[PDB]
Amino acid sequence: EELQMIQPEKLLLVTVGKTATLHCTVTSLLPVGPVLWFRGVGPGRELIYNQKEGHFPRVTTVSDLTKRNNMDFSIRISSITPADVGTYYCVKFRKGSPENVEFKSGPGTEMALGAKPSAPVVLGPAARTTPEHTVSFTCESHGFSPRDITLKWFKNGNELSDFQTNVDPTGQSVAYSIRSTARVVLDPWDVRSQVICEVAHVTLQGDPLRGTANLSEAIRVPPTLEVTQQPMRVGNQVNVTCQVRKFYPQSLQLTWSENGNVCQRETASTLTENKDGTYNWTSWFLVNISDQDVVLTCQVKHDGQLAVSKRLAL
Amino acid sequence: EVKLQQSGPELVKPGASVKISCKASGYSFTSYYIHWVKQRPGQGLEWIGWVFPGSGNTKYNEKFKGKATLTADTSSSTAYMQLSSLTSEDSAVYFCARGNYDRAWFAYWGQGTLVTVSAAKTTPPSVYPLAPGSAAQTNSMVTLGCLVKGYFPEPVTVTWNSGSLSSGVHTFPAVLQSDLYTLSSSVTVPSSTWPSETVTCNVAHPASSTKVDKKIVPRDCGKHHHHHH
Amino acid sequence: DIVITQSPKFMSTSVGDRVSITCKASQDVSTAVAWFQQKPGQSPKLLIYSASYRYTGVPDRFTGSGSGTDFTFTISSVQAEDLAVYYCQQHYSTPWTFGGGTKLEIKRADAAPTVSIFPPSSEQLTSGGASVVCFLNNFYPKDINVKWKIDGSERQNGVLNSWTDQDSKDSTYSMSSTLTLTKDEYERHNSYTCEATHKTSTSPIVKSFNRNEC
Ligand SMILES: *[C@@H]1O[C@H](CO)[C@@H](O)[C@H](O)[C@H]1NC(C)=O
Ligand SMILES: [Cl-]
Ligand SMILES: [Zn+2]
Repeated sequence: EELQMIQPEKLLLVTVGKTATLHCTVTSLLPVGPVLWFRGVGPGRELIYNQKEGHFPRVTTVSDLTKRNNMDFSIRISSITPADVGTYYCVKFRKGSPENVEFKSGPGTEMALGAKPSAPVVLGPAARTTPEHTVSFTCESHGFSPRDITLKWFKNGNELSDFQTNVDPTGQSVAYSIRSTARVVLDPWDVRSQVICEVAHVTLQGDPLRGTANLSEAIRVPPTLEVTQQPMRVGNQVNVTCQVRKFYPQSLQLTWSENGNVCQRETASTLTENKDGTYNWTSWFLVNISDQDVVLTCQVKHDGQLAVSKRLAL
Repeated sequence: EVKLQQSGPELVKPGASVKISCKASGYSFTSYYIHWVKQRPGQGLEWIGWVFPGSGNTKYNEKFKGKATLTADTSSSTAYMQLSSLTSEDSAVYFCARGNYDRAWFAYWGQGTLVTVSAAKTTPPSVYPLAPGSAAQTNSMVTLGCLVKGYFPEPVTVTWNSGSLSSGVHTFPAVLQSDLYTLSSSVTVPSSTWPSETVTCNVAHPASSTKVDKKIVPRDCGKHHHHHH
Repeated sequence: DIVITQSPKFMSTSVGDRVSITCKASQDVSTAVAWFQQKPGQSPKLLIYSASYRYTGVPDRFTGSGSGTDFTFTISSVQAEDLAVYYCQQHYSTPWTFGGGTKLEIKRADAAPTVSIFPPSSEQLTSGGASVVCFLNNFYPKDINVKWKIDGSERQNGVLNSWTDQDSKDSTYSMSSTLTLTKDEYERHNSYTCEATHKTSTSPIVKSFNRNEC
C-alpha cells in the first residue's frame, strides 16, 4: 500500500469574494516529508502553500497540519478574485540529500469562476381578467454561470406544470439568462393568491431566489346583484335594499332608478370585505309609502365595466 | 477484504431524527473518503455528501443542507449519517460507499439501510402455510407456499429449510394496503420429497425481532372421508 | 448541478448480443465519468471509472468510452446475469450526479407459466379472514393476465398482484395473485378459480379448488 494523493474534485466552482476550499488527502503517512500546494505544473509552477516556511496570508488550513497524524491537506483560499482561477496541485515531497525531492502529485483541482443569478422578475398581464380564464406570467433571471439552472413555478403552495422555459445562449458565455412563461388559471378564490417563480443555482448553495406576482392585480371578480323588500314589522314602511355581492377590485358606482329615473335620495350604504378577498356593498333605504306601482332598479358599474342591473316591483 | 456493514432498517416518526451507521473493516479507516448515497424506492441515486474521517472534514449536496449531518468515529472505524426532521420524502435506502483511486470514486459499498418515515405502529406479520390438496400427487414437482400477511414496516426475510432450499424459490414483493404489507413466497420440490421430507418457510421481521418457522403440513382430511356421500 | 441524461431507459436483448448505453452531460466533464451496475436487491457496483477504465475484477465484456459531453457503456456479449439497472455518473464537479438508469432485460424463448392455487389455511380462518393465493411461475414473455372466478362468476374486489424481477438464471418472470375476503364471504361460496392468460397457450390455464375437498 503506497501513498496516494487524493483530490476528490476535478473542477471546483467559486464566486468573487467568497472563500475556496481545495480538498486534498494522503493515504499513507510514510515516506516522511512535507506536502505543498502549487498552481500549474512544470518548473514554472507557483507556490501556493507551504507547511513550514513562507508567508501565505490568504491561505488557511482545514485541519491542524502540526499534528503528526493528520492526513488532510485541504486549504481554504479567501477572497477569491478572477486572478485566482487555475489548476491547483497537491504535492508530496520526500527527504533527499540536500534538497527534498517530489514524490507524488494529486491529479489537481481546477478552480473556476461562476456567478449568481439575479433576483427573478415576474411580470403579470397588463389588463385584468375574469375567473375561468387562463393568463400568462413571465419569469426572467440573468447573469449566472454555469448554464445549468432550475426554475420552478408555484401558485401559492402548489407547483405548476403548464409552462415553457428557455436558457440562453447555447454557446459559451460569461453570463446566461433564463426565461419562462407560465399559463395560470384564475379561480374565483384567487384575489389573495400569489404566483411564484423559484430559481435554483449551484452558486446560491441551498437557498433559491423567488420572484412573486400578486393575482389581485390580474383578476376582476364581477359582482352578483339582488334587490329586496322588507315590510317594517311595525309600521307602513318598506325597506328597500340592494345587494352587490363578491366583487373585485373595490371600484364601484351604484345608482338607483325610479321608473328609469335617477333618484339622488339619501341612502345608508356600507362596505364589507369577504374572507375570499372580494368585497360586498349594501345599499338600503326606507320609503314613506304614499299611495300612487313603482319599478325600482339597482344599477351597478363595476371597475369601468358595462352597467348591470336588477328590477324590483313595489 | 474491504467491508462496509451498515446498521438495520429504521422506522421513524415524521418530524423525528435518526442516525444510520456504517462500520468499516479490512482497511485503514482514517485514510479514505466515505460517501453517502440516497435511493428513493424504484427511483435513481443521489449523492448526499462525504466525510473524510481523521479530519472529520465534510462536504454536502446542498439539497441535503439541514437534512443530513455526516460524522466519523475513527477509533470505532464507524461512519454516521444523521437525518433530521424526517418527512415522507426521506423514505429511502441509504448507502455508504468508500472512495478509491485519486478522485475517491464510489468503489466499495455498504448493503444499504432502509429508512421508512411513517406514523404507523410496528406490526409483526402473521405467517400462513399454503399446502395443496388434489394435484399433490399428479405431477413430478409440487409447489408449496407461505403467506406473510399484515406486517409493518419493511422488510421481511424469507428462506426455506434454513436456506438449504433455494433451488426454485419465488419470494414476491410486498403489497402495501392501509398501513400493512403482505407478501407471498413459493418453493418447488420433487413430490417424492413432500410430505416425505419436512418443508419449512422461515420468516423473519427485523423491526419486530420476530421469527416464525412455519412447517408446511398436508391439510387435515378427517371430516372429508367421513362425508363421502 | 450537472444533468446526465441516459439512453435508453429500457432495453431488452438476447444472450450474446452486443449492447450500448449512451450518456450525455450538460457540461464538458472531461473523462470524469463512472458506470455502475445495480442488480435487484443489491447495492450498486462500480464497473467503469474515468470513462474507460475497468475496476478490480470486472469481466472483459464491459467497456466504457467517450470524452467531453458524450459517453458510451457497452456489453460485448450480454449474459443472463447481466440484467440490472445501469447508471452513469459524473464525477467531475460537486454535487456529483447520476443518470436516470437503463434497465436491461433479456430476450429469451417463450415459456408457459406453472400455475398453482391455494386455499386459506386453518390458522388464517380462525383469525376471521381468508386469502386464496394463485402462483404463476417461470414464464416468458412478461405479459400475462389473471382472472378470479367464484362459483364460475368473476370477481375483482380484494385481488392483489405482485410480480418478480426477471430471473437472472433462466430469464423468466413469476407472478403472485391473492384474493382476500372475510371468513363469512368465503363460507358463502364453493369453487374458487384463478385463470391464466399467456402468449403460450390459446386456451386459459385454469386452477380451481372446491371448499370441500382434499
Ligand atoms: C333594512 O334592511 C337591511 C338589510 O336587509 C338592514 O341593514 C337595515 O338595517 C334595515 N333597515 C332598518 C331601519 O333596520
Ligand atoms: Cl367604476
Ligand atoms: Zn373425497
